[PDB]
Amino acid sequence: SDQVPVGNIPRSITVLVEGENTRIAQPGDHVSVTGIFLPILRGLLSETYLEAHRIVKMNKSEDDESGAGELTREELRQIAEEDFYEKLAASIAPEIYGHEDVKKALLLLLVGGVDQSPRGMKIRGNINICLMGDPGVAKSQLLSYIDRLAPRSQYTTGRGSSGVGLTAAVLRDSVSGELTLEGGALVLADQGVCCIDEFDKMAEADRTAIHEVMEQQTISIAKAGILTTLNA
Amino acid sequence: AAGLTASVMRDPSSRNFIMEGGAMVLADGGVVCIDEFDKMREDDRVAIHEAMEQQTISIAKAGITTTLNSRCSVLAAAN
Amino acid sequence: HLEVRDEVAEKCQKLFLDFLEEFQSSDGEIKYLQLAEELIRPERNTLVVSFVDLEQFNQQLSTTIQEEFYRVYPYLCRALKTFVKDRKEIPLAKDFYVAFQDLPTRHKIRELTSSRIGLLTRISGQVVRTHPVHPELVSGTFLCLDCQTVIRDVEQQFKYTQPNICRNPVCANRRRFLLDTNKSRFVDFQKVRIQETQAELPRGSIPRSLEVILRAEAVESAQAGDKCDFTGTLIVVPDVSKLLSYRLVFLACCVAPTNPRFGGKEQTAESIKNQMTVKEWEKVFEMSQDKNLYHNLCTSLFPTIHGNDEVKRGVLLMLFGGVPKTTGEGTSLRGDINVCIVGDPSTAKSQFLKHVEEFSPRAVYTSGKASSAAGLTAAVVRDEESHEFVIEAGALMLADNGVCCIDEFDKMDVRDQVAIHEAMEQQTISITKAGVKATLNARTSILAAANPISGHYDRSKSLKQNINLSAPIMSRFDLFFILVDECNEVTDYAIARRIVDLHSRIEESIDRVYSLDDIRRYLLFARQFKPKISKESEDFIVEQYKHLRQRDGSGVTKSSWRI
Amino acid sequence: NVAACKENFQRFLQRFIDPLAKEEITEPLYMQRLGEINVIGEPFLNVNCEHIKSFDKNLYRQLISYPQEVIPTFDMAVNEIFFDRYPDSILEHQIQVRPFNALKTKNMRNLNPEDIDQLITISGMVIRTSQLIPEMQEAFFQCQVCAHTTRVEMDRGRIAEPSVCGRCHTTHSMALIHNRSLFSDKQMIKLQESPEDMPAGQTPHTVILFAHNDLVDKVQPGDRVNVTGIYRAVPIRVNPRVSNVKSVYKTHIDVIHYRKTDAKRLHGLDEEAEQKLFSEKRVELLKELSRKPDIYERLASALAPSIYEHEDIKKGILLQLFGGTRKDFSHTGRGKFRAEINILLCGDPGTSKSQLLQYVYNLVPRGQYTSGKGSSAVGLTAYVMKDPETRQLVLQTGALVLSDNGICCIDEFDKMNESTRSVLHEVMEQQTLSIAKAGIICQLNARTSVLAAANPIESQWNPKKTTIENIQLPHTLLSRFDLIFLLLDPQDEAYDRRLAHHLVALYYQLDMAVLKDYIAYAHSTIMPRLSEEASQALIEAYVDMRKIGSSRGMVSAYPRQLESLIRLAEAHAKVRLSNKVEAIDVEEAKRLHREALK
DNA sequence: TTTTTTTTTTT
Ligand SMILES: Nc1ncnc2c1ncn2[C@@H]1O[C@H](COP(=O)(O)OP(=O)(O)OP(O)(O)=S)[C@@H](O)[C@H]1O
Ligand SMILES: Nc1ncnc2c1ncn2[C@@H]1O[C@H](COP(=O)(O)OP(=O)(O)OP(O)(O)=S)[C@@H](O)[C@H]1O
Ligand SMILES: Nc1ncnc2c1ncn2[C@@H]1O[C@H](COP(=O)(O)OP(=O)(O)OP(O)(O)=S)[C@@H](O)[C@H]1O
Ligand SMILES: [Mg+2]
Ligand SMILES: [Mg+2]
Ligand SMILES: [Mg+2]
Ligand SMILES: [Zn+2]
Ligand SMILES: [Zn+2]
Repeated sequence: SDQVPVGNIPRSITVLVEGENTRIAQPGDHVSVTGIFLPILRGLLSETYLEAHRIVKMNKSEDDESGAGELTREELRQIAEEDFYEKLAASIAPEIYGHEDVKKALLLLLVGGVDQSPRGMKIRGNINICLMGDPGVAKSQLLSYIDRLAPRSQYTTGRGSSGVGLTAAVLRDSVSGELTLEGGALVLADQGVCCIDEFDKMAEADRTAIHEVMEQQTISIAKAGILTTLNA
Repeated sequence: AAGLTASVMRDPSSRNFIMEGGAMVLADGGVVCIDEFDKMREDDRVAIHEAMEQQTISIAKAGITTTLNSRCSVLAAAN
Repeated sequence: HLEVRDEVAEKCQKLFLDFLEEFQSSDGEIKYLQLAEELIRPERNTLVVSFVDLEQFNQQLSTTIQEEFYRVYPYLCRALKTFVKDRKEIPLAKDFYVAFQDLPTRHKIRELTSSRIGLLTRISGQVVRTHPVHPELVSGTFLCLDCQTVIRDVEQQFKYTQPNICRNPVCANRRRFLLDTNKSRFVDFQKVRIQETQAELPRGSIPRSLEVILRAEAVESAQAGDKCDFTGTLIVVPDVSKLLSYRLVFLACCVAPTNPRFGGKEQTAESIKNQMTVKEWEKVFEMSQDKNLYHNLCTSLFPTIHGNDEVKRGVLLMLFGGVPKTTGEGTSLRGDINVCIVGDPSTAKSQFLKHVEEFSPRAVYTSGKASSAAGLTAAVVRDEESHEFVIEAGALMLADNGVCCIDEFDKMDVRDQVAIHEAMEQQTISITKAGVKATLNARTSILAAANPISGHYDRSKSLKQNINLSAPIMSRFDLFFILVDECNEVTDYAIARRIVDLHSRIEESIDRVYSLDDIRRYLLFARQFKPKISKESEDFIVEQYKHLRQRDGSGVTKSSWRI
Repeated sequence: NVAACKENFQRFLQRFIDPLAKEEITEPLYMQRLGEINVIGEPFLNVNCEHIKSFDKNLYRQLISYPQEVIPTFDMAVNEIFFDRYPDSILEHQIQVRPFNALKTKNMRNLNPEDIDQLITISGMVIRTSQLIPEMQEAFFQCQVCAHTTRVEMDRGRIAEPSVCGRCHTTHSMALIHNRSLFSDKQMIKLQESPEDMPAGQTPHTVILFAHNDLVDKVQPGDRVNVTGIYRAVPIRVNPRVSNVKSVYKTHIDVIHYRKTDAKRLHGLDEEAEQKLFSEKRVELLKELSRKPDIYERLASALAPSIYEHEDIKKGILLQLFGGTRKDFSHTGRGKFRAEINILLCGDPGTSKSQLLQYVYNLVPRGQYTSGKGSSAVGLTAYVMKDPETRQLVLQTGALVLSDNGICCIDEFDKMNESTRSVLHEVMEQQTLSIAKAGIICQLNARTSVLAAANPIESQWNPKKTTIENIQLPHTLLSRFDLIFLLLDPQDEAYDRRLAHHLVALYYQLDMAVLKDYIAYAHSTIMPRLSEEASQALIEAYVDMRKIGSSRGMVSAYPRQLESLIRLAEAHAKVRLSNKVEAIDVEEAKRLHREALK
């Protein structure tokens, strides 16, 4: 929806993945596809689909380099230094002066603790962080940076998002009358980070829908089509 | 009825909001007469204030961003 | 070349024809030769043979019926067309139908497997819908077209079936026949839908339902809201659009109420005083002559409720009902009284309602938070099969002439308390919708239970400030029982004793006279009088209306919901 | 392929021995099973198709690869080893064989087309079922000329018409008589993958299963099963008229075996006949453990061995797993009587409430877990959905009805707007639910038991206000509960030190089958009836409660509490198998009711 | 292109 004329409607295309390219792409995802562009069989007008030959995920804005993601000994050089923890801290959003300690915690949030399970009693291993502070201290800059430094990330604003649009919503299809589930922000950001600025301005009934995701890290829906617990 | 100035109403068919230009958009150069200047709907009175101010009505709501030139004359009677 | 003797069917036809004549009642006087007498005057075409007597007279037969009831039904009906030729006034092409009853063993709508098709079963359930009555073609008479002959006696099977062979060696159209329709044989056909009865529901389950097909003089026995007891055979039915897919259907032959309050046969004092068995009638008389009756129905209807002696009385007077009158102009006075209860938490409100709804027959029970407007009164549903909008009956309708028990009456929405007032006022229910225009009767009496605003009943305000009902509704009740939990201690011993007694002697310590089955009889009897008013009583009444207004008079005191 | 396999299977069925234990060496394992099949009804043999993996490996290749050309052989080869008991008892139907697997094999997302038509095991949570559907097996034709009735069988999977009357030869006169043929049953069920075992940030799938003749009604919506059955794929036609079928097939699963017995949860109420299937060696153990002077505190303290002390809450949550007696009040016209216990937990944050719900929900079978804002009024009890195919309104069950035998944990009890909170008033006190909507006028019922958890208003227990003001719940809802546990956070340094010392320990690193069987027993063969000495301590225990709760303004007492004491008292007697309620069983469940609000 | 029931955004 970025690369669309100022107020035009986005157009779709159909992709027939088959063979070995299946199960590569997840819904709600940035992707790049390579394949022939053919018309559909069975007057002279024709409807067309893309017949995929290659599918590459471009989430990171460049590519998926998980195969080449191995580090080099010349980088183990750095990682083995005395203060490797302190180089990264200074190399987080360098455009922002000061805040030597906040950048030390925004890194722990990206690394995350460990999570136990003794006698069947789960303990979460993620970290949550709030940034109460005066106006003009570059908080919506720090958040915009931590958005781009995460494999799975999401960005949301308190005043432009409703409490059912964060967790998960049940919506009907006027073509079939059937109610289906649709993940929210916290679901699409399952193994990653979610960012909510303007957090004091979110409506008070749309904010208690986070107490569930912050402790047990599930979302338990019991609306009138569905009864389940998604993992978030 | 619909009102004096424009409204945004949820159409039964479309299930979406549509725009209702009231009287002051139909009176082109004409004259509009009003009585009981405290009875008109609060929103409507706000909008007539702005319409006599600028001489046009511009609603920016759910799916409606248009402008209607109001060119008429107000002859009001108070109480 | 010639057809084959279906021996198991014809032998059974023969033995049944014999049974019809030989079997006699307690005094000789063959009984199926006198019930088969009225079978000649028009509109009667079903003989009702009891099945237990066919067990007496024979037993190698019952096991053939109860196992081949579909093979041998087309013969147990011809063997009634011969047995009734001894009257000579029946139209020769008229046809009759046998209808069994009183089977020994019952079943449940969930025991109707697919190992039961073609047998003889018996089912009990409620009734949800009733479609209209139709004709159905059982045996068409195809007027041949080229031969101008008449191909005759061709049986249809769920379709038109267009038999295609002629007995004429020159039949130019083995694919074209215009059937006549003034000689062919039609039978009525109604199709209703029944729903699993209440006492069979496995816990935590939604009730199933099936289609039953009444197909005879039995065509409007079952109505919506009743609890009939059907007895026929389970059959399979194709999907005629592609003539596969099959679906089960019950093909009933007899239908009768599940528990007759009067076991004679099933409307004034004498018609009922006929069915009263000797003990029944010597007991009803004894009660009607009893003194202090008005205190032995309370003590015998609500045996586990200590106190509130002024609420049980009102509930009784609600059950008996007043006299319904119709003014000459065309209006109508309401005959039955409505009653509302309002009280503190845990004061036995829902217990009166549960008692009444389990005692009374044809009385429905609904909560307020889990209802609707179009669910109480009446709905409109698109049957795409008929592709038409038809009317569905609501809780205020399938409880007609009974009692509707509404619990938590003040939780209902603002717009759902409007439809109920439109019914409580005129005693009718109007419908004006997509393509439907109708006015339905509703002569129910309502028993409603509510809660004061903010938990407790505040005894320094009028009623209109303690409850959130509308203004019109509070006028249509005319009996209120405000209950309060006066913080006392002599009661808190009595109630304690009674509850612990009930819980220690679970089925005993209940010593009511006039067992519950008996009171239903007395109440079905005594609800057929229309008492009148003597002049002295009329004078008394007007004087009492005089003495009631002025209590509300100014100065000395004050009261709520002004008279 | 056929004769070569029964000979290799009979051997397995005869000579097999396992290093295992069953029903709490008796070499003839499957011969003992086959003997039990003879001493009772139920002609099904539950074979584990992994035992056949130890004894062999060339049938275990042919059972999970050609299952429909093998399982008939596995029936025949069992009918003959039934020779021992042939003359003794002669049942009628036949003997059966049902392979299965203790552990799952695949997910619902990794079913690939190299697995079409071969044994497969998945697991899920049944959502909804359907009504029976007939299915033809033996046709029955009849001529219009010769009136002669032949009966052709369906062999390959289709029915062929003869087209020649064996007598008259009119070359097509044989109509099909429907209601004289033979049918069998067929039900359609829908699974739904469990929340565990699914990928990152995705929504559950569903899979359609088809049951058959005898498995036709052996499962209910709301159950967690391990279905095992073949995996098939059948074509579909673009028109219901032409024979132009599509090229993308459509798959389902022809189920062969269910399994609802999971190890970690208690015994569901399908195993009440199975309680008579207890080793008499075990009833001694239970009856003897039930004699120690504190078996109450010894079983309670074995719930959730990760919470810190909280000694009373575990007492309450243990009495909730037994419940009062199930008395039969149909005679007194009163109606029915609730026998399960509803528990409310209120208290300031960090006090480990949600952990207790998360622990119980994982213990009891047939349970649910709900939350505050993610549950509506109708989603908890019963909704009405436009059925997609038939275009008709049909009823469905919510969460408080799917539990129905178990516990319905409702976390975040405060944050439910008063609309959806006033719905619990019916289902939690009368054990019923009366629905009156468009075309549906019915009355369900259930045997659930809520276990709710809330926070005080302001989320901080400020001791300036009164107890009936930190909770901020009405009275017509607080009285339907009978154990309102007020947890609090006192600032005793000793307590904080002990708790921290306990919590850190969770980072380094009694039995169950005693409790898991003690509970089944104490449910099956116990019915405490009150006494006259107990009944005389129950009257005063309610006449004092009134004077106490009246003044303080904490929580008033209505006669409903006097029933709860019963519910609690009896539930205590069941713990020790006492079969009779005496005095102490009232003092205990009175001290419990009093010392929870302080 | 109509009712009725249920969820979520909007004036
Ligand atoms: N220490 C800093 N280093 C770099 N840029 C800064 C610094 N302080 C302020 N800025 C800049 O000042 C602007 C601050 O805007 P934001 O980042 O939106 O402020 P904010 O913290 O979001 O304030 P609120 O919460 O939205 S009022 C940006 O252009 C920042 O780049
Ligand atoms: N006067 C009484 N005599 C005998 N039992 C009583 C009496 N009052 C209450 N009870 C018992 O206490 C319970 C009362 O609960 P209900 O009557 O169901 O509730 P209710 O009166 O409808 O109040 P709410 O508003 O709905 S909580 C039942 O178990 C009754 O048996
Ligand atoms: N007594 C205790 N025993 C064991 N763990 C405890 C105890 N008290 C606190 N905890 C731990 O502290 C945390 C408390 O979290 P919860 O159990 O979710 O509290 P809670 O009652 O859900 O809080 P709120 O009111 O809902 S925010 C968990 O990590 C528990 O493991
Ligand atoms: Mg900002
Ligand atoms: Mg009540
Ligand atoms: Mg919590
Ligand atoms: Zn002809
Ligand atoms: Zn023939």
